Parts: sequence; C-alpha cells; structure tokens
Amino acid sequence: NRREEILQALAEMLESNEGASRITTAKLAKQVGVSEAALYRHFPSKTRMFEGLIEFIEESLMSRINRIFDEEKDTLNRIRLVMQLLLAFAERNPGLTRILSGHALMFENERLRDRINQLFERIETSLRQILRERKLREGKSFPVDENILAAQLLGQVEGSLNRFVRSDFKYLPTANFDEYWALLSAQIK
Amino acid sequence: INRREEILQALAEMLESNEGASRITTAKLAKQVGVSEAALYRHFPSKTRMFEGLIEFIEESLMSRINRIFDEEKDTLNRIRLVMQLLLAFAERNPGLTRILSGHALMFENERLRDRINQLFERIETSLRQILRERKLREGKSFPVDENILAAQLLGQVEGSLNRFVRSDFKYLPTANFDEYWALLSAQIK
Amino acid sequence: INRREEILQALAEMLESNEGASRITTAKLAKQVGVSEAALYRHFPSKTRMFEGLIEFIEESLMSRINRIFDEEKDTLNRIRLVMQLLLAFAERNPGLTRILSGHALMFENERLRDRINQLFERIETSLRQILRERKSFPVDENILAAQLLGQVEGSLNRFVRSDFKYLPTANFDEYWALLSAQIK
Amino acid sequence: NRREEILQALAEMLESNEGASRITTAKLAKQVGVSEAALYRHFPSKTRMFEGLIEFIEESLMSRINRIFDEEKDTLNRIRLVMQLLLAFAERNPGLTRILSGHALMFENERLRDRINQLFERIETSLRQILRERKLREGKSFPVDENILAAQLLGQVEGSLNRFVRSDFKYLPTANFDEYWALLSAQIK
DNA sequence: TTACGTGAGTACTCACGTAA
DNA sequence: TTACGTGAGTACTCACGTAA
Repeated sequence: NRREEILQALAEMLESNEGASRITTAKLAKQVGVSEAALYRHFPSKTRMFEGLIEFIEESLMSRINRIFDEEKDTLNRIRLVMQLLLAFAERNPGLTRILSGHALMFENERLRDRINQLFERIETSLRQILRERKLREGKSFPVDENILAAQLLGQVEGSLNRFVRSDFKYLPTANFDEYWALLSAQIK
Repeated sequence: INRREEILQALAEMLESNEGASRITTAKLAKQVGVSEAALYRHFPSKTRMFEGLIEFIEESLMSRINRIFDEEKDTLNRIRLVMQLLLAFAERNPGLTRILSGHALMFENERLRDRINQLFERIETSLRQILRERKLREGKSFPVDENILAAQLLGQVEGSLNRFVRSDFKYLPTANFDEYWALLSAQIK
Repeated sequence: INRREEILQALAEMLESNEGASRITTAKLAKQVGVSEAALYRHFPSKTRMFEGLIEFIEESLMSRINRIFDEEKDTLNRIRLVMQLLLAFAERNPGLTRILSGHALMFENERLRDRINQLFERIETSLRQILRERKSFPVDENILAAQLLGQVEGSLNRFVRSDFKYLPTANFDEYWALLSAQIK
Repeated sequence: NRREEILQALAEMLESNEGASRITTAKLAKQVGVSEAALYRHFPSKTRMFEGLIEFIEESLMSRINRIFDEEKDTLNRIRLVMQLLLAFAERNPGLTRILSGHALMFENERLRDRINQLFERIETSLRQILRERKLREGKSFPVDENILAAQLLGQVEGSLNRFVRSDFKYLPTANFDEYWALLSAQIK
C-alpha cells in the first residue's frame, strides 16, 4: 500500500496548482510524510513513478473500454460510452490528465512518451474496432472509412483534454456532453 | 536584428529537434547559436523574452492571415474551413512552434506566457463562434445544437491534431485527412 | 548545532581573515566547511540567513550584557563607562563580526541586513541616551551626547576594521574616559 | 572635460541610492552618456576611475589643512578648523564619503583601500603635529599624550562619517558640531 | 528508515576584450 | 571609435547516492 501512497500523492500534486510546475522529489516527500530515500525504496527512479501512473491510467481506460464491449452491443451507444468515459475520466483526474496531454511529462524522462503513444494506439484501435462492426450488426457502415473516423474521434478527445489542462482545468470536458453527443450522433449516424 | 533573429531561429530549430521535448538551457541554446551565454543576454533581457518574441511571430503571422481571409472570403462556410486549414498548415510548416502552440515548450517558463497562448486560442474560437452565428441568423441554417458546441468541436480537432503532431515527433501531419474530417464536420452546418 | 553552527563559525572565521575584505561566495564558504554548496542549503535557505544568524548573535550578546550592567551597576557615570567598554570589547574579541557592525561585510549582501544593523545601533544609542538622563554636570543635551558617544565608538570599530585589525578598539580607552568623565562631572 | 565627466557621473551615482551597491561600468556609461569602450579610453581599469576620485579627496582635504597651519596660529582653533573641514567636506560630498568610510570600496580592488589608510594617516599626522606645538606656542601642553589625543579626534570624525553613510545620509556630520566642540575644549586647554 | 550529502545544472551577471 | 563579444563567475536547485 506504501507504493500506492506515493503514486496517489504524486497524483494529488499534479492536480493542485503546483502540478503546472516540476514536482520535486523533496516536495513529493513532504506529501507522503517520509524522507526522500523512503521513496527510492519502492521506485528505482522518478520516471518509474510516472510509468506507474501511466499504467494506472491505461488500466482504468482499457478495462472500462472492454466492459463496454460486453455490456453494450449497439454501435452508436458504444462510441458514446467510450467518448464519455475518456472525457469523464479526464475530469475526475485533472492531475493524471496532465500526463495524458503530455505536459507533466515535460519534466521527466523523454522516453515516457512512448507509453503515452502506446496507450493512445490502444484507444484508437479499440475505437476503430467498434466502428468496423457496424455493417455486420446493422448492415450499414459509415460515410468515411473506419480508420479515418477512429482517428477523428480520438483527435477530438485529445483536443478536448488539451483545453482542459490549458485552461487550468477551468474548461470541463463532460460539461455539455449531452449536447456534444447529439452533435456527433447527427454526424456519425 | 541579424544576430537577434539568429537567436529566435536557433530556438525554433531546437524546438523542432528531439531536444524540444526537454528543457532548452541557455548553455545549449548559446552553443546552437555559436556564441556565449552573455551574447544572448545582449539581445534579450531574459530567456522568457526570447520565447515571447517567438509567440509574437505566431500571433502576428496567424492574425495576419486570418484577417486576410475575412476581407477575401465572405462565405461563412468556407471561411470556417480556411481558418482551421490555416492553423494546421501553419503548425505543419513550423513544427517547433507547434510545441509552443500546444504549450509543451512553455512549461519551463513564466506562466504569463502560457496565458498568451490561451488567449490566442480564445480569440480563434471567438471568431468561429461569430462565423457560425452569422451563418445561422443570415442563412437560416438551423443547427442541431448551440454554436458553442460546434465551435468547440472545430477547435478540438485542431488542437487534437497539434498535440498528435507533437506526440509522434512530427510524424503524423496535422493536415492529414483534413478533407475527410471536414466532410463530417460541415455536413451538420452546410 | 553541529553543521549549522559550523557554517556560522566558518563565515565568521573568513570574515576575520583577509578574505573578509572581499565577497564571501558560497563556493568559497562551502570549501571552508569541508562540504558542497548544496550542503549549505540544507541548514540555510539563503546566504542572507547565514548573516542573520550572526547578526542575531551580535544583538543577543550586546543587549543582554547591557541589561546585566544596569542591574549590577547603579552609578550613572559607571553605567556609561561600562556600556562603551562592552561595545569596544565585543568588537575586539570578534574581529570578523566587527566587519559586520561596521557594515563593510554586508555590502555584498541583502540590503535588509544593513537595515538590521542600523536598528541595532538605534537601540544601543537609545539605552545610552536613557542613562545620561539619570544626571547632571556642564549644559548637557542627552540626545547630543549619546550620538557623540556612540559615534566615538563607531569610529573605533572602523579604525579596527580598515587597519586590518591592528588598531585595537579598547586601546587608550582609559585615557579617553579620564578626560570625558572629569568634564562631565 | 571628458575625464572629469566620468568622475562627476560616478560621484553622482555614489551620491544616489545606487551608491549603496556595485556601480557597474554598464550603468556608469549610461549616466555619462557615452559607451563603455569610451569610458575606458580615459581610464585603463575601473580601479583607475575610483583612484581619480580618491585623488580629488586627498587634495581637497590636505590643501585645506596646510592652509590652516599657515592661516591660523592658535593651537585649539587649528584643531577646531581641521575637524570642521573634515566633517564639512563629507557633508557636501555624500558620494565621496562612501569612499572615505570604505563602504563603496568593497566592490573594487583592495589597493584603493590601502590608499585610503594612507590618507587617514596624513590627516592624523597633521593633528598630532598641531598638538605638539602647544608647549612652544603657549608654554602649556595637554592633559593627555598628543598621539592618543590625535587618534581620538580622528576617531570621532570617522564615526560621524560612518553614521552619515549608514543612515543613508540622514545624520549630518556637522550637526551639533558646536556642542561637541564646547565640551572638547573644556576637556583639554 | 533516517542522517548527511553532492555532481551537473541553471538563468543571469560583470569588468573588460578586439578587428576593421 | 564602433560592433560584437566573453572568461569566470554568482546564489541557488535537484534527482539520486552512501552508511548507520
């Protein structure tokens, strides 16, 4: 549980207004209430601390993506749920969002970006999968090719999250989601 | 100035390389310009001002062409098309500056700078809101939702493409698939 | 304690040496302790705080000894003799710290520190002003005599510093006080 | 006049609040009106700039002191005059006073401070000389040794100078000089 | 786990060059 | 004399190291 106390505090730091700046191992140490070397007994480096946060984000998102594939069998509903999950997750975890948008990683090992790109590739592939199953489940397909649309949907989400982090979390992603979904539906249907 | 511009350029170039993902120290920048750190401060009071100048080029260059589009293109639908097609093309020809546009390169500098870029986006979205309201009130195009929701999605695709351009180390072109994207975004406002 | 006190000791030591006539950089101060520059910052947030640590010691030492003079010596003229003596003896026993009282060492540091030393002298002069009202002898003005007195002392501290610590502040104090006390009744 | 224009400028900055800190050549150039390369074709180093200021002070003061020996033949009056001359010069030159007390010399080459110690030595010798001539002139000497007395008199002056610069030029050196004198003569004579 | 600590860096400064 | 510098600092920071 100790190993989690660290990742949880690191997450709380990124959420606060301090998350906009470099989270020093000393400041992180003050949140956990332990010494600096007390952190380096669960994590070889600072980068492993982020690598663990990233894994968490991926775990939540992909798991829930799959749950939707089993729970819901209607194509449009599937896209709706995934779009909502992505924006809602970002809204409940502003600090983790700073890692998804890649701003918090600016101060860390530039290789962590590979994990971020692999996470996005999983979301995209998942999105693409849902769209492909339409002609089979409904007979109809989409105006644009599945790959293009998957990328288009993923782009709107990244853009939406970049604004969230940009505005200092003032611009909420899920606020007006219903009207937004109604817009996509009229576009995708 | 000659040497003054050599600085800004040196910066933009570094922002394009793989170093753009990490902090650009004055030591590294000085080397890239082939001068001493002191020479740097002779053209700029602080590292921040150096970035400001780049942002100044972005604000001017973008607001320049956006104004030209209004005096030239009058059709509300195509103006909206050219607006974002400009941002995507501008970012694609200025990879390094995109890191400023997405706000990643400005994490090592004064907050005040990021504000400068947030405003740049506020204005761009404000214009889109205008163009959409006119198309609705003058051409009676009954949208299935508020202009804010539409202008928000149009800006989302753009930022979505800027950030992904950065993620992939500039491998995924922001203008890629634009035409297809537009055929799905315009259908609800034609 | 162990290291925080060691640093303040190193700073005073350098302030006493020939290095005190020049800026005491952290690189150099760090070398005088046997540790790295980063090491200094674990006990002090700024170089300014290091100097405040010394200014506090100077204050605590001077003011507390002045309160002991009052409760031990009841004679007015002796009180005055003893206070001036304390100031000159303090500086003579602490060459480096005098470099601070004279204000030359603070030229390389935060302006607020010089503000502190002025505040300390006001205190000294005030307590010296109070004593002179216990009188008296020869049209005397408390406010004026107190300034002359603290002034004389201050002149002794600068002569001590600028003279590379050769002109001891307490030298000839007995003669100086002989002529003064006699004419001041 | 350019050489002098630099000296006045520097003198002026030493007289302002900036005098409390390092007077960079960059700023000295600004004040003068010319460039940094200009200031240097008139002065080899920055130390030559302060050296030329110590020279003004040295002559301003000794020439006056020698004139006193010649113009006044009463011992006490001779002492009164020199002490007044010293304090009066300081008061009229707040800037150069940051040099005499040595505070402004902390940013420059040590040599400059050894020269100041030479100046004070010439001053003290003057006093020590004026005092020795009392037995011959009046047949009476002082109740204290000429050395000790001289060192004490100059000390009062250095003290007044230190307070003047200290108080940001609020404590005037010539202030209440008359009271100090009334009590001094009373101690000697 | 805490005590005690540091190599490499980090934005910025200053008195003082030198070539045509 | 301009144009165009710079070697050596400066106070202060940080992720990660070593021994009890």
